[PDB]
Amino acid sequence: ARYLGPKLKLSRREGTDLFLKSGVRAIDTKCKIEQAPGQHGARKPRLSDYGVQLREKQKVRRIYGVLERQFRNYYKEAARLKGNTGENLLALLEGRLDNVVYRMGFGATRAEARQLVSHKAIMVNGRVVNIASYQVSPNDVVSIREKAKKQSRVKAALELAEQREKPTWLEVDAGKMEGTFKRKPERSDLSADINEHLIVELYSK
Amino acid sequence: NIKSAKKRAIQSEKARKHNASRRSMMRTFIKKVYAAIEAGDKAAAQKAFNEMQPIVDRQAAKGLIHKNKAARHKANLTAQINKLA
Amino acid sequence: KIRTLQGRVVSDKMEKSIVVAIERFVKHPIYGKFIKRTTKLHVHDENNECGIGDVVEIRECRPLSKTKSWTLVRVVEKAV
Amino acid sequence: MVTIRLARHGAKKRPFYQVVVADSRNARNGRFIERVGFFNPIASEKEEGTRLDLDRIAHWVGQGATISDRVAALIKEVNKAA
RNA sequence: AAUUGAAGAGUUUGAUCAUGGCUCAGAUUGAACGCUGGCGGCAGGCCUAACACAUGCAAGUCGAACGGUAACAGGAAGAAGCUUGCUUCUUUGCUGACGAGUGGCGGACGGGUGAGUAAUGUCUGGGAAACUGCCUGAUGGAGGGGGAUAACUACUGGAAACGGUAGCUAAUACCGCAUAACGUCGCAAGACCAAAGAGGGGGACCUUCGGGCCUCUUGCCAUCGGAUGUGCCCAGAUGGGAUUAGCUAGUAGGUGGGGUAACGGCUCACCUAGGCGACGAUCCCUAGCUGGUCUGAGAGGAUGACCAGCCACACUGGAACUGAGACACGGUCCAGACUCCUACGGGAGGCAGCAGUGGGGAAUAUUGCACAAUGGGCGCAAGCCUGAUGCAGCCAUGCCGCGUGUAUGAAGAAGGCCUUCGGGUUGUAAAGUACUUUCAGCGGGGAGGAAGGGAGUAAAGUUAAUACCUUUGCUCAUUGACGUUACCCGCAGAAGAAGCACCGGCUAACUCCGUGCCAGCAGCCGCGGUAAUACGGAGGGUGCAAGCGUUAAUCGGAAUUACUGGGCGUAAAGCGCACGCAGGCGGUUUGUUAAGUCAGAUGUGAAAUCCCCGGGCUCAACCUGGGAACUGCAUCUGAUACUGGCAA
Repeated sequence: ARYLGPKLKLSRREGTDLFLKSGVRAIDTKCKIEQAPGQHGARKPRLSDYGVQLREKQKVRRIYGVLERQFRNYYKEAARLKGNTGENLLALLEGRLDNVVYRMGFGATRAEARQLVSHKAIMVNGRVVNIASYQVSPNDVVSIREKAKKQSRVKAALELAEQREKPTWLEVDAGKMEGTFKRKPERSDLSADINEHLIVELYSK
Repeated sequence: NIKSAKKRAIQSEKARKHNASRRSMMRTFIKKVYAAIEAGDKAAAQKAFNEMQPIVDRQAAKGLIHKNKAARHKANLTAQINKLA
Repeated sequence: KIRTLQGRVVSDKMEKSIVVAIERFVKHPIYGKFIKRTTKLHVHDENNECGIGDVVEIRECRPLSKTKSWTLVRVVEKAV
Repeated sequence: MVTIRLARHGAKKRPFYQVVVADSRNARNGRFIERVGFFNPIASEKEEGTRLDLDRIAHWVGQGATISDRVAALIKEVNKAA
């Protein structure tokens, strides 16, 4: 029900940093990125069309830490909502509670944020939410409880929040350790390199 | 079978007997009427019709003939006597 | 008013009764073609005025025999 | 007899009762003539918990309908407004 | 706001293009099987043998209808050990109550199953010739008598089941008599038709001093309405077969008699000789139908498990009786097959209610708890009953959610596998280090489903009455099966928690070793006869994940039945050619109609489900509010271009 394995291996099959070990240090430096996703990893794949579509879906799931039935349900919900299904799908992945806890700098990675969410260290709107996939509405206040406030992790995580780009659709404020999800993220406000038409076309075959 | 169905069995037998007797007397009076119409007798059949009328209305009221049937009888028989008289 | 139908006499020979074919003109559910379609009805008439090949209007009433729940109102167009 | 009565429709350990007008010898969640309101015994402490069409209820009691003890309790709860 | 909706590929050939079949990639399931398996929420769970059933429950209730006392607990009276003050025993239905019985109501609901039924069914829309317990409104009546019969007692038959005979008693049981309509018959005149009391309380009066009498509540009867439910009719629609073309004598219609609640060949007598049928009758095979479900871009195709509406069935075949309602699942009668008891004379039974067995099968669950809620029956109510229902148990059967940690960590450790022996890879993976405690485990706290019901008051209404009863407030104890509940807090420690398939192409993911046309694999193409990316193992990777594969089944892809949306010179496909009936289509102008067509309105298209916008469960699944939708049918109002009818 979640991955639990070598993370930088997943980041190495995709060829791109999936932010799976954000943590203390800088850019990887001990990954052997691009070089060998397994034993025959030095081989160029010469990847197919199914391979590029598949590999795009796997990039997105392995970023946000979602498995397939849950992702597939996000595609069905993004499909039925009015508008653009790629952009709706990223809006559904960005409203996840573990993601919003990661974006605010409360967790160093999304797995650490998922353990903060999971171990009842996070309230939304003054109610404790235990669930990684809670869908944070706009104009909500998500914060850390009094237990697990001033624990080392979150402090260190806010320390590495300043190294990243400070997302526009949040009120990050780390003094009180509370945040406000203000609006839904625009497609132009996130990541610029994921090709969601490939995963629309992957599920539409 | 072991219940209050035994009581409904015995009551329905008792009421079967009662209703069979009253139903049989009613039918014999109506046979008096259109068995007097079998011969060309006007006032004999009118006497029999006056003899059957209270019992057919009465068995309609008691609940075993369901009064429309009551009406039919007297209606049909009235027709017979003014087919005759 | 009353709901009535129009049709033509298809046969005649029965003892104070008649039988009338009705032409409903209904679209096919799959193919979208308007197709003629009949409905033969045993229709009552007192004193059997309408003969074969007529056109007659017809209303629904109580049952008068087996099938027969229909009775005429107006004989039109008898022309031989 | 026609009865204005409740009919259990929510999930397990979470009932939502819909008050209907049924011929009384039908099943509980079976055939009804018309539904006329609802009653959620939880709902949350928000706004309603219960709405209930008093005009149609007065129509059916005018016709001869009977009312169960809960529906009588709900009409005694929502009296005219509160 | 409520349709944002459509993918291909492999294989005919030396190669090609086309045709064309086969096959694969998706979604789904009441699933089964194999390997594996942590938790929870919500659902689902005999698809086969409508096979046979042990055992326990599944329908009772009312003494405020009645005679009554079998118990239980009191009361009165008597007698006794007598502690002259408490026990023991006895007569009394005197009382709260109540076994058995009569009687009223319910056992036609609820619950099960899908055998039969291809149209006496179902769906949609009309209709007329109807009945309707309980419930409600209105108008009125509710007077006066009689004979019985259970129970009971006494005999008595029978192994039992079950009876018989003779007496006794009651009623809201039964029967007359009176009374009689805006009721039935009748054109009228007229004729005729019913009933039942019980309970609470009481000032005065009368008491045969039991109670009359007054009042209230409730019940009875008659008629007309209403609501609900049911019966009947019509039209359209709802499988396959023409290698099934004729079927039908109560058959088709009429008249009259009978019958039903009601029309009707429903039935009978007579008369006519019809009726149905290629727009598919009749026969045969199959089948419960629908809202819906699955698939689909859609049109369609398949299906109709759960949930809900309708029908049918209740061991098998038939029949009626009682009743408002049945031709009756836990009723009666007969017959039959099976099983059982027997004293051999005869008797008894019916899980397709809920659990459960045996069998059958690839396959499907506990002989649980409670009536606390919702509903039902009975009752004035209290309450009693409820295997409906609420819940719990078992099962990864499905859907949904969460977990198996998190960060750091290069000596790129050891070991495995490969190696062009340089190294590469497993791999930040592990170990180390630093944190976190979800869920499981342990200990505390603790909502909500609980509204009612009971006991006292106070006021109002009624009344002769400050009683009784009804209604409304107030107060007082209370009412939870689930349930060591949901949820909250604290404890200890990463501590209890990852498999399954695949890796030649389709199709994401590669090498080594073993085997050598073998062993074996395979959905199709096809691999294997010595260096096999296809077999078996290992390392590595890929996909899914408490699941994963295989199998079965459906739709898709399949434009390979083509209505949307195909073809026919040579690929399959133009009758050998004509004439022509039914059928289909029909030049051109004007007028009328308005059937098709179009527009609007109204009634209906059950609720749930799908869709949209919201709301509640920490979220989700789930539940839910409002709308849209249900593409239809009927009626009314219009328009008249096109099609049809009619006239020229």
